[PDB]
Amino acid sequence: MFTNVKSTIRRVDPEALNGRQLLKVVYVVLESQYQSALSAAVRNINRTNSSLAIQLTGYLIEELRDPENYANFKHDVSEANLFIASLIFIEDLADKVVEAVTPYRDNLDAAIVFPSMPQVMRLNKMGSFSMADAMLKLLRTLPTVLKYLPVEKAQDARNFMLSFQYWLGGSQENLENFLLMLTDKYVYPDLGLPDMGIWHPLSMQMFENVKDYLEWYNQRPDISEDLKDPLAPCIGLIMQRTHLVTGDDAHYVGMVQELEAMGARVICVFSGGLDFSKPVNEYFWDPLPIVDAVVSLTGFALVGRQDHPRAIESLKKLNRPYMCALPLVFHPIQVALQIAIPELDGAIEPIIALQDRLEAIAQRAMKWANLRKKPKLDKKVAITVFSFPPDTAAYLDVFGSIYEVMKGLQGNGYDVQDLPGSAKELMEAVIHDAQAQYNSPELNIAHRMSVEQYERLTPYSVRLEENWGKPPGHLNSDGQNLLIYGKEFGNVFIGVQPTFSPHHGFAAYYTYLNHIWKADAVLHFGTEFGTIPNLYYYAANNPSDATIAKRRGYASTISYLTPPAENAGLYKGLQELNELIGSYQTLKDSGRGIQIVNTIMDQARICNLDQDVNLPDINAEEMDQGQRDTIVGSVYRKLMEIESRLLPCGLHVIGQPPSAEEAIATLVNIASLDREDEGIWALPTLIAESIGRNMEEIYRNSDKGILADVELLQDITLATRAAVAALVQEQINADGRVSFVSKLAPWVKSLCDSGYPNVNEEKLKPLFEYLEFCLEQVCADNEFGGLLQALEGEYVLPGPGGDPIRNPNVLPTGKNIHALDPQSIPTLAAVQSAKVVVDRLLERQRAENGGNYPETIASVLWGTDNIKTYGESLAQIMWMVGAKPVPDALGRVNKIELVPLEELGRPRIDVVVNCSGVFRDLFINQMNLLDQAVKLAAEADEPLEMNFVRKHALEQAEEMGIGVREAATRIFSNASGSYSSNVNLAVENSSWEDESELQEMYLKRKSFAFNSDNPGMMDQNRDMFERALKTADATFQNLDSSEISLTDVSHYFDSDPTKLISTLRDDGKAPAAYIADTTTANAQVRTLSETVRLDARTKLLNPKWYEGMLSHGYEGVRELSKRLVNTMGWSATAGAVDNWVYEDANSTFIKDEEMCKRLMDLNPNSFRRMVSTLLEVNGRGYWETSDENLERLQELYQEVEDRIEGV
Repeated sequence: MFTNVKSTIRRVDPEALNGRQLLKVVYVVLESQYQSALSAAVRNINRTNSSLAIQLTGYLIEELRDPENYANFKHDVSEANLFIASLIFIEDLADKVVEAVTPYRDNLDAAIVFPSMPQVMRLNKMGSFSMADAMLKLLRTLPTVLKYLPVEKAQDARNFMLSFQYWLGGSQENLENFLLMLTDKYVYPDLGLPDMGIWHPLSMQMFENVKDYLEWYNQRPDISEDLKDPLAPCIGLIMQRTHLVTGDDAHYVGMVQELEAMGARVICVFSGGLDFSKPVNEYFWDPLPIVDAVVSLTGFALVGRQDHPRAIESLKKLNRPYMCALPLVFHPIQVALQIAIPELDGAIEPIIALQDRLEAIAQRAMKWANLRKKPKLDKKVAITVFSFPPDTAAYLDVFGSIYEVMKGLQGNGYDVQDLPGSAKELMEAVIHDAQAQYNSPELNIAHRMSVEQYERLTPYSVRLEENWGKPPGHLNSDGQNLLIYGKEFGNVFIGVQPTFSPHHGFAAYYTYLNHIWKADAVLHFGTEFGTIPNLYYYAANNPSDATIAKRRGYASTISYLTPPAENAGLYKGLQELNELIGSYQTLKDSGRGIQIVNTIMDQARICNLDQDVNLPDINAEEMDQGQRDTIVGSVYRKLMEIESRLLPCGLHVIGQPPSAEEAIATLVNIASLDREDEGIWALPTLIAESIGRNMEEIYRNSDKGILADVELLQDITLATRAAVAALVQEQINADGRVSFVSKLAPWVKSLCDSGYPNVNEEKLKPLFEYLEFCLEQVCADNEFGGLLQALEGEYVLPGPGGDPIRNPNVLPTGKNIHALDPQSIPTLAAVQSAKVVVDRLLERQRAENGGNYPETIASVLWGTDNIKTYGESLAQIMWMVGAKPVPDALGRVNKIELVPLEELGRPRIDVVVNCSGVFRDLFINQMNLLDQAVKLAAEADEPLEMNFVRKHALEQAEEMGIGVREAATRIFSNASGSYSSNVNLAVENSSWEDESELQEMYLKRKSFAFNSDNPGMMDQNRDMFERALKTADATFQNLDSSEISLTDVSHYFDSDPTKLISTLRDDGKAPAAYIADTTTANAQVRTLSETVRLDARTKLLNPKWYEGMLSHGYEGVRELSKRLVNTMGWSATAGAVDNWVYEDANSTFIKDEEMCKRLMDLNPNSFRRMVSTLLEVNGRGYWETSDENLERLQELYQEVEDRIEGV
């Protein structure tokens, strides 16, 4: 007592309760320090806390002998909210404690036992928490316990660790916090109770600089020397100050512990603000970065309106992998709005107990860090190839590109052994005799896997066995072993998975890369659905798919350019006709201009242009002046559409960018679009302005077939092509000496030479400045650069995916491409362009239906076109029901309203909206707006003949016995987690008897109804889907681009409900099928037939297109069969394919004995597919052709099966 202060007082009461909640606390403890510190904390809470009072009774441990005392202890525990004990090691009395407590443990809101004998510790109860030097062991253990628990139950264990950290401190205010925290969280929950810096769960003080943190970190006795080493892997985490201040941070703690148990040094930064660049710039450096990889757990933009330009400059300085995990990891609209934001920051995404998620994020961050740590000549780089031999519009020469990547790797000190002589030699090394000259094509076996090795290393082996049976099955099997296909080239491994629950072979391949070959990175090409980094080379023009990869395969999506587009051109009968027409303005001077129009109409009829122009059977002589001109103008504008269509006619090799010359066509169309955001006008607008001419009036007069305006347009086009060619030629022969040739000219010459010498040079000045910049970005070679950065463990510059021509900022390529803020669309320009398209679709549908508006239009929505047009197609569906999106103060589109009928000037058209799975994934927020818009239309107090949504909904509501709003259900997709109608799979696998099977699985798979009134529940609603489709007068889609057109991919046809609707309608009528194209300044709304023809004329049956593709050899043939297989698709879904398309395909590729043998010799597998397709479209009833043509194909299929399979 001389040396240690001891109270005579056991019990502390509040003087006056004053209607406060009374907390009852009972302690038994060894140390008088802790007795008098608790008593002090209670008297301080009692004297100041305006809502709570605390009653405290207790005993030092040895005072529990007197039965006087032990009675009162038992009594006090009866009535007690909270029981505390610490350092109870007297076995005698430990049991006396347990006897008194365990009876009322059910009764105690909580009981906290710090290091005592294990009988007493068992009493621990803190919400869901129990037992299910001495003081620091328990502390340092508790973080290791959190992963095994669900987040609620981690939080209770974190509360016990926070309550312990308080006790150890031992301060009067530490203990006030301990009592107030236990009261807030476990006793009376309904009751009140630095701007940035560094945090670690184990230091009770936060740090405000790096040295203070590292100082503390190295002085820790409970870690390895490995974590102290500056050579150690260091991983940055970012979090909101909120969760630290709150103590709701268990998942933050379990993360830090997981990174440490794997021997990562960890730097958690925080901020109460929304500029996480400040903490990043301060604490992830000192100058050099001190971090190998960042994992943001903010689930925000780095810099918040979000500011991406600053965040990008910040993350490029640090130059490390940026990973982000949404806190939600630890509804469906807020998830799709959230995940989108970090993607614009260049984030990779490493995404019941916490274990899975923590372990996943952890392991993936290590592998990204390990990309820095590991030396170049030890790094192992798997490259995986899909569907070789071939039985998206990637536009990728795969083996071409792999070769360039293997060379690039060897030019940069990776261990590439025995790099073959060419792209073909590389292919020869993976697919032995791919060409089937001598023997069967067969795949180089890179390793045989015994069932022993498979099942041991692949833990999920059994979960595949359900329907693929016992390993190794019949696929990628010799009979005993599974077969890993590829060829090792030292530290590079070029793999092949020809085929895809996935079978044992598919698992086995990824088991080899991960656990046996042990790759440090894998590189895929986007042409689908472990811990190693996952790199995709994805087309710059495919943000939507790229985005699905970022979210489904933990991916980083480096962009490559699609081949430099060429004008499709004319050929054979179409060139001949362009000549006849070119001679019509000369033979009008000769007063002869009658019999030529008869000849023009005849050649137009041979080209089958009679289906695209109304070509009445009337001799020219029996027609006036006006309508002879109009017949030519008509045929000539459709010839010019074919000639001027801008598409790629070949494949891309990664790292081999277009020359300045092959970039001119691309630049022509770049030059042909007004840009308000760049304050410049389209060269064609200026050329038309120079003649006092509105370029919109010309387009619409060209559409009408007014010959004068067709010639004017073609003239202005040729003018624009030359001007831009002059600029490109000037920059060539100024051999990169004058850095910007547009600011010194030969393009005012080649405008005057063209015959337009009044082109406002003020406006023209900056246009050609832009074009020259655009030219430089097209020609950039950053593609191999981006893969290097990723493999070094640097941060890849993010950029927008999209159409280069409509948005040149998609250039240059070599970037981790992103979609866009789903709340930034549609824009006022997209909305305005939407109305023009809709007005045009309705005009065309009335015209071919006695002037009656359609009552219902069935439309598809893709993510892809709405990314590239800032929500046009989406906005078209809004305009149909007479609704406008309402952007808020901050420019976010998160509301919608009806437009009054006055303003719409026609009735509200009803809608069936088939949203792709991908549209659902990116833009469920727009699905929400569309469903809100439709239901306002149905509820509207408008005459039914002015509002078809409400006409239909009222009728369907009565038949179905439901409310008008529930009956107005028109927004549909795949079930949550699903994609496509699977009509693409059936048609690729020729595995379907009749159209009713296709149509059946469509109705099963696509009838999941979005509901703005319950967004989480997307239930199947096939009754409503059928009743709505039943009412459809027309089907409608928007073309992505000329490169991703109707025949280039299988998705448009997979979503096509045209024949489905003719089946469901009691009157059996096929809907009119239309396809909008807004890729050029001249928005067309074509028939599906027109559009299929235009693809046939520009792609499959175009020499420029097929010879361009065949100039790349093996993979050339693959592109040909693709357009023919996708053409079959349209026969099955629409019947939109003219018989001549199939005839001409057979003519060009089969009846030409040269071309036929050429294709077969070049690629048997793809040629076999071309023959199957033509035999199939006949076999099914879509192609009528000679018995002779079918006999040839039937032999050719036998010839090529023999070559491929042996005999």
